[PDB]
Amino acid sequence: ENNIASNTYILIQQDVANMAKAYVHDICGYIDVANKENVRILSKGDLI
Amino acid sequence: ADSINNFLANEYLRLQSHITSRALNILKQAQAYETMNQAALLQKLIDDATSAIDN
Amino acid sequence: QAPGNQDKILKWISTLSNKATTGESRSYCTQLSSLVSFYNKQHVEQIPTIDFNEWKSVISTQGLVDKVKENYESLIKEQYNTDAISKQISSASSKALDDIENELSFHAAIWLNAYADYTMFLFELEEYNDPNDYLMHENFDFFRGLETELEELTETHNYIPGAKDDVNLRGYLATQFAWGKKVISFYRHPADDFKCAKATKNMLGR
Ligand SMILES: CCCCCCCCCCCCCCCCCC(=O)OC[C@H](COP(=O)([O-])OCC[N+](C)(C)C)OC(=O)CCCCCCCCCCCCCCCCC
Repeated sequence: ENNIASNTYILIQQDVANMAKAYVHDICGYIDVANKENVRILSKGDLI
Repeated sequence: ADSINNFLANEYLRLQSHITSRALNILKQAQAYETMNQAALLQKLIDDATSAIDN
Repeated sequence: QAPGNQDKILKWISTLSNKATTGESRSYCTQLSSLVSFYNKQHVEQIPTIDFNEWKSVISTQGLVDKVKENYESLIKEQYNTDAISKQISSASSKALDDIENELSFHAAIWLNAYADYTMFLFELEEYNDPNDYLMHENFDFFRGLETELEELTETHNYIPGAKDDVNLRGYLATQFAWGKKVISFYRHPADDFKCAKATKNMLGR
C-alpha cells in the first residue's frame, strides 16, 4: 500500500514483465563473483 | 542456488585447465628455445669447419 | 554432476517464457535465459595431468622444471569458497526483488480469498438440496440478504417485480407469449411520471 505504483489494489497478473525484470536485476548482480575469486587466487603468486 | 553452484563448479575447472595449460605451454615453449640454443651451438661448429676450408 | 542437473532449470524458464505476452516481457526473458545458460554452461576439456618427472628427465633448464612444479602445485591448492557465497545468497538478496516478493504475495492473497469463497460456497451447498422441498422463509435464510433487499423494495414502494434487476429473467419467462412483449424498464418506480405537454400553433401539440 506504500511502495507499489498501481492504480488499484485488485492485482491481476497478465504478463511476466515485472517478474523477469526483477530477476535479471537480481541474478546478474551476482556476476563477477567467480572472476573476482580468480583475481585473488591468480594474483596470489606468479607461475613463471 | 543451483545456477550459482554449477557456475562456480564449471568455472573452477576452467581455471584448473588454464593453469595446467599455462604450466605446460611455458615448459614446451622453454624446450623450444632450449633446442634452438643447441642448434645454434652446433651451427657454430659447422661454421668453423667451413671457414677452415676457406683458409 | 554434468548430466540431468539442468532439466528442472529448463522447465522453470520455459513456463516463465510462455506466460510472457508483451514484447517487453519477452525481451527480459531472453536476458534471463542468457544468464542461466551463462551460469549453467558446462565445462569439460579433460584437464591434462602434468608429469614433471618426464620433462625433468628428457630435457629442462636446471631449477626450472622444479620451480614450475612447486609454483604450479601451490595454485592448484587454491579453490573457490562455495560456502561463503551459499550463505549470502540465501540470507538476503536484491532488495528490489523484495518488491515483487511482496507484490505477488499480496496478489496471491487476493485470489486465495476468492478461491476460499468458491470453495466454502460449494461446501455449504452440500447441505442444500431440492429448493422446492424447503419452505419460503427457510430458503431465504440459506440465502441470507434477500429478505433485507426485499424490505428495501417494499419500503421504497418498488413493488414492480424485476425493476431493479439488470436482467429480469423472470420477466422474460412470463412474457414469452405475451402481446406487446416487453419487460419493465430498469429501476422503474410505480410513482414516477415523466409526462410532458406542449402547446403549438396547431392543435393537439402537433
Ligand atoms: C383477474 C382479476 C383482476 C384483473 C385485473 C385486470 C388485469 C389486466 C391484465 C393486464 C391487461 C393489460 C392489457 C394491455 C394491452 C396492451 C397490448 C399491447 O401492448 O399492444 C400491442 C399491440 C400488438 O403488438 P404485440 O406484439 O404486443 O402482440 C401481437 C398480437 N398478435 C400475436 C396477435 C399479433 O400493438 C400495439 O401497440 C397496439 C396498442 C393498442 C393498445 C390498446 C389497449 C389500451 C388499453 C390499456 C389502457 C388501460 C388503462 C386503464 C387505466 C384505468 C385507470 C382508472
